[PDB]
Amino acid sequence: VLSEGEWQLVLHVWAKVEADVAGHGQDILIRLFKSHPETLEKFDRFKHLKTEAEMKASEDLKKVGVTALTALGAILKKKGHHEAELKPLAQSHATKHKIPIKYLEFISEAIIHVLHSRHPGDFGADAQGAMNKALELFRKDIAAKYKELGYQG
Ligand code: HEM
Repeated sequence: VLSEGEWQLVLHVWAKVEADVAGHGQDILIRLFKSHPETLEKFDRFKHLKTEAEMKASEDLKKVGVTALTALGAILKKKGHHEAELKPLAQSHATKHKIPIKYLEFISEAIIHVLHSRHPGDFGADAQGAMNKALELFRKDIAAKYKELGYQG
């Protein structure tokens, strides 16, 4: 789907993320909740976290962010060959915790924002475009897996 060069840009910036997955995850979740406050309602264990510092101090929130970025990293490393990784992720999102595709767009925006804020020299326009294509592919294929399970996303 993406060119080999586009995948290399995605995986180059992802290696920078892996220097501090927890901190990237916290900043991504905080940015998501600030930009799109409806998304915080999907996390009932976080409703008492009122400030950014409270969110950064919550080991629970940090672990949730690492779980999500670890799954995304493994998917991105498959360079589009990711059916076996998306099926269980679609199930985790489409049953009891219905996560709309729009919310995956919102977190994709937060991912782009945080990667650029932390790694501008490794995440210029071509790298941003490549990451956007990779996340668009992720969301398109998740949406198809949602539908197979009976969830229209
Ligand atoms: C890059 C995007 C995302 C990835 C890769 C991701 C990944 C994951 C993974 C791996 C799990 C663990 C499932 C399990 O262990 O069975 C999970 C659970 C969950 N995700 Fe996501 N997630 C993403 C985005 C979101 C968003 C945007 C929301 C809500 C706005 C969300 C809400 C949840 C909830 C509610 C759960 C289960 C309960 C919990 O962890 O508190 N996820 N996600």
